[PDB]
Amino acid sequence: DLCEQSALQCNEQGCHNFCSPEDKPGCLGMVWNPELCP
Repeated sequence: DLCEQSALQCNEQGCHNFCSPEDKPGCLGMVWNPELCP
């Protein structure tokens, strides 16, 4: 959903805005990894 989408499409904003505080690190912390989204 919007949360997953923020991981998949590399959206820091969404990773804070759409994802919950639990998924937040899971999403953003993952997205911020240049191995996935440089």
